[PDB]
Amino acid sequence: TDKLTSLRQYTTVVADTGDIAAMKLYQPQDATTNPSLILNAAQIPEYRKLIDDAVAWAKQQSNDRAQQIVDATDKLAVNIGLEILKLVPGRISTEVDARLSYDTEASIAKAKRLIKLYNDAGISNDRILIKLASTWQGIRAAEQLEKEGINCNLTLLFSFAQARACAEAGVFLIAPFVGRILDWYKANTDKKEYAPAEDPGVVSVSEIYQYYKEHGYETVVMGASFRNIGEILELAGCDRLTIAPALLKELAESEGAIERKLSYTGEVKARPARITESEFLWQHNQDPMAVDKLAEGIRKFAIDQEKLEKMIGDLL
Amino acid sequence: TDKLTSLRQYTTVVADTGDIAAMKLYQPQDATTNPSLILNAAQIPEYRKLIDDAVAWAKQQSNDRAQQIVDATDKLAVNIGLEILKLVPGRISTEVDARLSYDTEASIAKAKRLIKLYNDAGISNDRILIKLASTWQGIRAAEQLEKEGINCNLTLLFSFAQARACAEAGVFLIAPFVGRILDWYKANTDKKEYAPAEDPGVVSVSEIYQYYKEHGYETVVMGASFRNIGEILELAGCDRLTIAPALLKELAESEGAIERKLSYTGEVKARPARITESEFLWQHNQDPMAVDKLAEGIRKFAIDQEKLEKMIGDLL
Repeated sequence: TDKLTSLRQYTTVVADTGDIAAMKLYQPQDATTNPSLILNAAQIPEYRKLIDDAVAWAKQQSNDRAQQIVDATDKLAVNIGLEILKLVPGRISTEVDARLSYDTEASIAKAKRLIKLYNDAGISNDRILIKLASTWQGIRAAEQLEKEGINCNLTLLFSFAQARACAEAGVFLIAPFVGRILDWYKANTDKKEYAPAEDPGVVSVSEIYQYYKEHGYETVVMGASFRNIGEILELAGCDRLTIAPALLKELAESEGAIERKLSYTGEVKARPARITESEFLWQHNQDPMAVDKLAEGIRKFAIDQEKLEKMIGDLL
Repeated sequence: TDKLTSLRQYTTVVADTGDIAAMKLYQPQDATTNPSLILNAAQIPEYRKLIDDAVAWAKQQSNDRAQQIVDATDKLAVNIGLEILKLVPGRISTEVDARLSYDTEASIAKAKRLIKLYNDAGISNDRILIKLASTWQGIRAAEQLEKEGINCNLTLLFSFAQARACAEAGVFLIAPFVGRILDWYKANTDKKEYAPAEDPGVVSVSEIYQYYKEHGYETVVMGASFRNIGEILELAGCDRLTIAPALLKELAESEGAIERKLSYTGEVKARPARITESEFLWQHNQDPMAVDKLAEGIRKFAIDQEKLEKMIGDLL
């Protein structure tokens, strides 16, 4: 059989894209999107209808251009999620404005607003995951949202400190990046080539997976951002893995069953005391890679958010 | 006349070292130290007496090895400051344990402890500046300390967001780095050579100076960390400049008066509303250089702190 089919025995497959064409081809359980993918998806000709519906809907909600651009931008993200939900049995991950990453209150409000839009379309909370950056503020926002029945996807996770704080906050799911960690080491280290087993991103996720299962945490671990299938195969057994269409294609075209790599067969151990903000900040900043990548990821998603608003703006 | 003498007409000269030999040679008004300089100073043979006195004093304060190492390490930093105060009419800057940079409460306690040691030696607060890293937590700590009569030196300042938050907290002085900003651009940009006027560090300090004088802020602006005399001359007119002995030597050996570069001749403008933590975090992290350098500077000072404790440990 093919690799994709083989991987499904050990890991739940998730598609990382806003393009419905991939949902039909690989039939993933869930789908994830982010600001960059939403911007690209808005370029797809067949999605024109979704944009027009968003704009039209926005103009019917208020007569304030400022509010219309925000309403139109949020509605478009939701409209794309709605199309995807028609093709997947699981959940859709929609990300909140990255410009609010360091504002707990604003992030909670934005998250509830997105949930509201999905509910207005008849979609219940169990089919959605609100995506927030894993800053201390985002984690505190997520802890509150989960208590109110809103499940979260904590993304842009790079340091172990972030992984621990997320588990202690009881978030529904974390999406530690693998590929971006590799990118940092390739650009800031002499070693430009890594064997799958020594790939820094793979090592990071493996260690997080162990820590989570070892302590009985229920938070779903979902590896994200891949540079090659080698990273994916090395993480076979991870709860879930969200993969770009290009890599999904490679997996489905390669023959040969694979073996489970990530497993925890021991007994659950007692959980330590909760990490405080000071300890979190100290530990996170001890990681040069994590420091650079978290801030960078937030900057890029913010820029793409702005580019989308610009685009929507020229349509009002 | 020489450059050093000429610079003194426009800028207060400060020596950046823990070596008293330089105080006698250049007769600076103030002196600044940091964890790395304290560690190096501890290697100076004539300073042996200072180390023994610290250890002896520590053992007389308690019989707990853990507390003795901390007491010995803080006392040594204070003893070195005491020797310097005998040679300078101004102030001495002593830095708090960098491991507490993200802990407001712990930083306030450590600062008061150092002040206590200076007071026990008969030195009043007006001869001291407690040095803290410019993280949001350090700034909040400084705001509190200033209200209690303890003047602070906010170091490791890289972003404009940090400069603004410091001014709004009413700190006694800020020490924006110049050389480390240059280092970052040399290592992360194709351009490896900069003319004094285009040196990123110089541009940064100049902009901060303008913003401060333009709004009537009383916080002293002291440029620190230099890579060449060109950076120093380009900042002539800055309130103060703390310079390493090697560069002080170069200035005193070069002939030719210099011209004032930094000046604000307009009228004071109204101050804006205070920046919040969320806005501070957003703006600081928009600066790739600031993100890297702040965390890095804290990591290095923490390591040197540990190396000093190790050294003191083998003497108990």
